[PDB]
Amino acid sequence: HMLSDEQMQIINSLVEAHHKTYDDSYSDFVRFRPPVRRLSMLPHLADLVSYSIQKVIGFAKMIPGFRDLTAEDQIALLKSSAIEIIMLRSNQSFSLEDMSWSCGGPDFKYCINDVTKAGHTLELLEPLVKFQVGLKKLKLHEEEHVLLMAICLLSPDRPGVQDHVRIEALQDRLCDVLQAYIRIQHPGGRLLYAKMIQKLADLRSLNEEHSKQYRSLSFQPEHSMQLTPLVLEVFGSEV
Amino acid sequence: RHKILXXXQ
Ligand SMILES: C=C1/C(=C\C=C2/CCC[C@]3(C)[C@@H]([C@H](C)CCCC(C)(C)O)CC[C@@H]23)C[C@@H](O)C[C@@H]1O
Repeated sequence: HMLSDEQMQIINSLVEAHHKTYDDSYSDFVRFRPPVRRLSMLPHLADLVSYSIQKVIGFAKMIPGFRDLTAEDQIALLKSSAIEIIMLRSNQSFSLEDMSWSCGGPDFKYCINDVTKAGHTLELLEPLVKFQVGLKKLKLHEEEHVLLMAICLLSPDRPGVQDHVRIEALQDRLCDVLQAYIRIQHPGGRLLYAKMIQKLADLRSLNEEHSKQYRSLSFQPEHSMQLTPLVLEVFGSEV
Repeated sequence: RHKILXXXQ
């Protein structure tokens, strides 16, 4: 029922890592290919996701213990969860009043129809929006928000992971910090921690649905050429 | 391809 110095240091370093890799001004968005409203939004949203993958990579390397892993394990965890971290971190721009992602002006405001113009269907987008609303209604502290992202990235049960025991120990170290934070900051505690873990289960099925739809898009040359090299590396099937 | 993913130094 109290945080040790190193538990607090893990929290401090994770929120600082998030502040350095998430620019609330979204001023870099003007360098993306312009939004346009056959898949007129795919160029802009591909640049958005590709840019966000860079930010996720930057955040990952500031997670205590992550850089101590093998380069292969670092990439295996990043490839398997990048889309989940993006969906998690996107909740900061999601607004329940408009049910949209607002990153500044209306040009960079993304509703669900904009994503239909990137090659995705409601079998993914409607569960994604429902996930965003449920995540928004939990009203997480930013400390709980960044701990959840770190916990999602350090999941040992990802394909291609070799040093499993090392990754699970770091994940448990973060879950213990998160559980203690909730217990101190909130009445009770076990209920909220349970739903945060459930949100990670929701992200697994969202990933599954996105990977299916991405594979269909990436195998059509007219759409695949609108992607970016980093997106093809990260979301692709290569090894 | 993991040519770019080799900026994991
Ligand atoms: C990026 C982030 C933001 C929004 C994320 C969104 C909004 C539009 C549609 C997105 C991008 C979903 C798309 C289904 C992803 C499909 C990409 C692709 C076309 C390659 O299959 C995933 C997350 C959704 C903006 C900001 O919060 C930073 C964050 O980091």
